[PDB]
Amino acid sequence: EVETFAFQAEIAQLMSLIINTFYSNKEIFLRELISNSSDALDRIRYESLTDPSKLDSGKELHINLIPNKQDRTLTIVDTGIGMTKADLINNLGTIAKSGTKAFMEALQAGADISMIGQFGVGFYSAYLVAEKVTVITKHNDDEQYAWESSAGGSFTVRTDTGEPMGRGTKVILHLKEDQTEYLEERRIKEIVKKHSQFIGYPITLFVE
Ligand SMILES: Nc1ncnc2c1nc(Sc1cc3c(cc1I)OCO3)n2C[C@@H]1CCCN(Cc2cccc(S(=O)(=O)F)c2)C1
Ligand SMILES: [K+]
Ligand code: NA
Repeated sequence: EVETFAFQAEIAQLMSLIINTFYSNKEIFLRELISNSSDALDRIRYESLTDPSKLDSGKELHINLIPNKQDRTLTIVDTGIGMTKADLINNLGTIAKSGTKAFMEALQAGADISMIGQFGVGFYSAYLVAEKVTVITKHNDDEQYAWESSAGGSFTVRTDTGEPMGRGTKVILHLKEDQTEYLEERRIKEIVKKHSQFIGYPITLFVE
């Protein structure tokens, strides 16, 4: 059973801006998603200090980058804290409205799209390179869900029947036809070295 939701108008506007603005420095999407993974790994690690059973769903704290040229997908996998259904349907859009407003204001004031992460909404930079984004996520307090959006003002949420993850988040980028450079080992290595060299978790770039 698939549920379809409308984005808040401000988030739909942000997604249209990211899709429509001419901006060549698209590679920053990967820094933003890796940063989000690192933050989610920090969260589960710190929570585990007070409740060690929170790692019963998996002790390993890592980030995997998985290109697939057959499917034309780049997947950013982490074993961080994950997201609840309530996050996916309500909490994320509610909290992000203020960051989105501040970001779009900053852009009019001359700021650059690369500053998007300072406003808490760097996830949406995925749409610089992806025509569709699928997020598979598992939080200790909830079931495994699949969120998906091709923009256009709506997203879907369903329970995920795929391979159980234990805990964490997979961001699956269905790349635009002209953005397949982000499936190349040499290109991903270059971007991780440039923007993500000090992330405090192992980043494994899978190869094909
Ligand atoms: N790998 C990851 N693992 C776990 N959780 C993650 C995450 N990746 C993201 S980002 C993501 C993923 C989405 C999505 C929207 C967004 I955004 O829809 C579909 O998938 N999250 C959510 C973040 C976590 C940090 C808090 N944050 C909300 C917030 C709190 C306080 C202030 C502000 S704010 O005032 O600064 F706007 C924002 C949402
Ligand atoms: K992939
Ligand atoms: Na900060």
